[PDB]
Amino acid sequence: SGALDVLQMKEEDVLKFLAAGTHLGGTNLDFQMEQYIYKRKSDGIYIINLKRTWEKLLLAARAIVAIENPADVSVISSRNTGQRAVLKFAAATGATPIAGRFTPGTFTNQIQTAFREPRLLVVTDPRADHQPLTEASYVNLPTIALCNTDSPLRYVDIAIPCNNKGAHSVGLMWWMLAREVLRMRGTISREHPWEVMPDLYFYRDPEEIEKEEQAAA
Amino acid sequence: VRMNVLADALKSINNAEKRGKRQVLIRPCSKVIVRFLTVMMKHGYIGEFEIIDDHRAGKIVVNLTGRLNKCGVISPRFDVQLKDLEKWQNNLLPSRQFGFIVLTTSAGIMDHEEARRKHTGGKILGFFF
Amino acid sequence: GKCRGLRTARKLRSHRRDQKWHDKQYKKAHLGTALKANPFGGASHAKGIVLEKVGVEAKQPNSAIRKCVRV
Amino acid sequence: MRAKWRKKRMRRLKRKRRKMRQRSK
Amino acid sequence: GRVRTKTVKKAARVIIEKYYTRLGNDFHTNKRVCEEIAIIPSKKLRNKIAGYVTHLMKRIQRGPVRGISIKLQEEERERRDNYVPEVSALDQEIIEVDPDTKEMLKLLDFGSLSNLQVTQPTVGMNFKTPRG
Amino acid sequence: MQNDAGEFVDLYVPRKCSASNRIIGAKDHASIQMNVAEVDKVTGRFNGQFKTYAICGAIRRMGESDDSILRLAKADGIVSKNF
Amino acid sequence: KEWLPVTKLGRLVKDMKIKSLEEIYLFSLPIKESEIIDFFLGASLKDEVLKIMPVQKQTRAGQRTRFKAFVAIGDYNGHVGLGVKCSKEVATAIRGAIILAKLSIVPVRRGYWGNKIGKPHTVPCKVTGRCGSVLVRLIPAPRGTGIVSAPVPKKLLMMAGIDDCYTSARGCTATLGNFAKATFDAISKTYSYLTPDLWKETVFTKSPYQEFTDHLVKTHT
Amino acid sequence: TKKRRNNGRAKKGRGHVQPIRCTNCARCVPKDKAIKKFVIRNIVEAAAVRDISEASVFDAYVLPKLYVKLHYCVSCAIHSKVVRNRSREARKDRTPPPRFR
RNA sequence: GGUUCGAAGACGAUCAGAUACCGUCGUAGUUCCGACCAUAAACGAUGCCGACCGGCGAUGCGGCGGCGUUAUUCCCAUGACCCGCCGGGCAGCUUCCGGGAAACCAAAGUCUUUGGGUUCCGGGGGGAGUAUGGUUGCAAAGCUGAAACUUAAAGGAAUUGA
Ligand SMILES: [Zn+2]
Repeated sequence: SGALDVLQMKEEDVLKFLAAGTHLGGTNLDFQMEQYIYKRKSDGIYIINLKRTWEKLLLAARAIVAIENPADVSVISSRNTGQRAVLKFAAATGATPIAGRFTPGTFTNQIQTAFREPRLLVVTDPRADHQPLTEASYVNLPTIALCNTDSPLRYVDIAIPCNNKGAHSVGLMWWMLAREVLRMRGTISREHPWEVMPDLYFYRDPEEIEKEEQAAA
Repeated sequence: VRMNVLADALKSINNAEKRGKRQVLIRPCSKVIVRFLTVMMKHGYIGEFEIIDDHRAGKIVVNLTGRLNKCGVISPRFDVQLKDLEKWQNNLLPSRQFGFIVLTTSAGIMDHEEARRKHTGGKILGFFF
Repeated sequence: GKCRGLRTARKLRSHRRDQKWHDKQYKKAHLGTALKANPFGGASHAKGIVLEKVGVEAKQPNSAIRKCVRV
Repeated sequence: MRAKWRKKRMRRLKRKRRKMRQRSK
Repeated sequence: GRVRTKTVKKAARVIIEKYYTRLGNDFHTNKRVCEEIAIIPSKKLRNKIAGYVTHLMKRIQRGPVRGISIKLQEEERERRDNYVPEVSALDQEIIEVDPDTKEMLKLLDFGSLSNLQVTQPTVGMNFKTPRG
Repeated sequence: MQNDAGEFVDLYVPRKCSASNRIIGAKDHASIQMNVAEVDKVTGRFNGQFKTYAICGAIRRMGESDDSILRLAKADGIVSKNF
Repeated sequence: KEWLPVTKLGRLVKDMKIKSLEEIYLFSLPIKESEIIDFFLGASLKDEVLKIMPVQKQTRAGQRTRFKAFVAIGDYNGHVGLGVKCSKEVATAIRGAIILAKLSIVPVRRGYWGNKIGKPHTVPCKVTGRCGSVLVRLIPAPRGTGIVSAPVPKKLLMMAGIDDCYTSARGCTATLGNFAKATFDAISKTYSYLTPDLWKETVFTKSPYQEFTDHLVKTHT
Repeated sequence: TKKRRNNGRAKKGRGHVQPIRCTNCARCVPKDKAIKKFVIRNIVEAAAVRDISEASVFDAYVLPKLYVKLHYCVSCAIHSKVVRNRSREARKDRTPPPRFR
């Protein structure tokens, strides 16, 4: 988010991100989300400032790198939209994801065998994962939440304004976050882009999978 | 009715300190309030302030700092003697290590400790710690 | 009181003086009719003449019949 | 027995007292 | 009302999770395997447990089972949970530029270099859907 | 917290947040020392030193934590001033 | 009898890497282990049973007379605690009271009275903690005075170490369930107070999990 | 204690409303205190429309409807068994039951 | 002036026992004029004035600006929309602002860290708003207002057995 003069952007990915749908906001508005508004669009649409989302993403990635151990990173997901996205993000990072079914008793209570302690937590949606927002107050755990203009800001540590309705808008932000964490850690050189069609990383509907299988075979 | 404006100003900055505000805006430009701000500036409980002076009661912007618990008002203003000052500071101030009782004299506005050395009483203004 | 007045000494003094009459514990000890009905009238000890003895029942379950003396 | 009936019985009793005072005076 | 009981459900998942290798779709195969590995007192309870084991095997052959933790499905999940990609997305030379961020990045160390191009402002009318 | 000799008689010192200028209580379970890893300007990798922050429970239960961290980073010189 | 480290900080206690128990209070980490306090402070950690309160919840099968044990814990010059555990049998009630008393321990704040010499003895400033109808106004006292209060908070202040304090009760203080929480909150809100002496900022350091995060993940699972 | 947040009626800052007599009994009920009902219904029940469509002079005669605004008090509404006691969290909901069929 | 309704009262059963539930009647009242008194749950079971302390959708008034519209279609701006902003007035939803024993309140918060101005009123419960004192009234009734005697209780909130 500061003291770098390497990453720089020019023009072209407007035509990709308009088709992706990351600029799309919610219908209503929270009063704490008034500073993240860039512009408006017809019939109840906010335009989320993607290059301020870039700066919040850089601050969150600094938090991810400051959590030096990659094993104790909790990636919490709630809905069926963000399952394959956090699965491929756990493939890129090397951590333990939670794709739904939060169990009260694993972290709060000391009876069950699954008693872990990951420091960093990533919340997909506050209104959906309202229950993992509770243990951030009882236990000293930082929180990187993904929020909309309709979503409020309560018992959160840092928030990133993104669309959490479209599967393209979810998988796009995870697919962009996975490069930033790996380049700020540093394993692979800063040389090449990605060639393969991005249909692998987004969440796919089973009717779409059957339609693509019928079109292929 | 707004008879004691200084009481409402102390209540407003007290609620501002309870919420945790960084700055405060008040309406009058009373010289007693300005001298009380310059008294608190020498102790260093709040930051430096500024005024916007119209051709009326000019507005005051005070940049507050988190170095104050509560500054209550004394209404009505009673006289303070040298012999009774111990009984004032016993129930008015919480502790003996910290605590200030501002009061005006015929010479000028000063704290309670300098008036003990100068041996000259006066009417009480307020208390802050 | 509720009024934080400056020249309001005698008003709150009269209010406290009327509160002294409205108080029950102070008023009962300083009655003339109660002191007239009091057989002592400030006395500690008193003599008397025994004329008869009357038995008095007791109250609920813990019962007895105790003999008082009409003096 | 209600407070209204107690007030009514005391109203009748005070009316009887006023009648006795009117016969006495 | 042939409902498989909790004494069957606590046993059968542990039996499959331990001896997942020595199993089969046939009833007479794992009916004799349960006789070896487990001690079942009665034939009716043995047949109920073996039928529920064959039903769980049919559930495995259809798809993934939420309750049991199969080692093979755990390895299949671990492959797509630790498959590190070669080259991921971001650092191409040409990504988006926003005009209101162009003003705020000029102050600190994100200055206006030669590799920048401001875009046209996006069209928009009104940000409230009618309330009905 | 001195004595007649001059040594600090207290044995531990509590924390104080720099954003809201308020102290941090003892049993404040929402208090987080947020660390930020320092990044080189020409390499873009991990260096070894960190930058610390302070988060108290009052700012979190009020609902201004992501703004307070933003203002602290803006005052330290990471996040730009205008935003 | 042998303790097993459940939490991750328990492995640091078992390996003797954290040396100070006040470093837990500095990072404000939640203590969910009972044997760590008994390991460090074993002989000094004393128990005092204040009062057993029987309560009878009424069911269709008569009533279940369950007990509520109040157990104060701690050395006479140091840390104190307050554990509240209600159970139906006295052995489990006393055991749970001792466990919750070992979990919930608080430090008390000693202060000076005007003149600065020697060790602090009194309450530094006028603080209080109110809940229910109990309000104990903690007022400082000169040296060699005592605790002018009820004998149970006098015993709690003897356990605390503050030998000199004047109190001022208000309201119905007979309610012990609100009285124990009030005298717990009054000594808990002593350090949580802005003072003019505390103007210098507190220096920070690395988290103890971040310091040994490479060793704790490899020494066990 | 005070059971409801309001006083069981829609009187906000007026003081007096128009009294409306009840339908079942002769209780003098206020307007906002009354439980009001509006039920529409055809005059035929099961087969009268079929009998008229079989035997008539006119062809495709339209049927009228019933329009009676019913009023009930607290006792009469429960005696006609319309309203029902709900949970304390459901008492705060001023929403009607859903109109599906 | 008295149509309807309908205290007192009659009749019919009702009931071991009804000038109680219910119906048919039915006097005074029910409506106004010229007057008398001050009584209601005149309840919001909540003293008045001035200020600080979150957000949201909308209704009723006035003013203001503007894509697309209807009416006069035909210039012209207001009636009817929609999108906004402010003030006064009435509400609601959410809420670790704040407090209480809880119901819950942007006030019932700005109380122990107790003092913004500010009139009236209650001191365990009954007797009892009773005697007595005068005042106003044709009458009904309203005002201030005790005492002897008895009483370890009388109460508020919020849960079980049925
Ligand atoms: Zn009715």
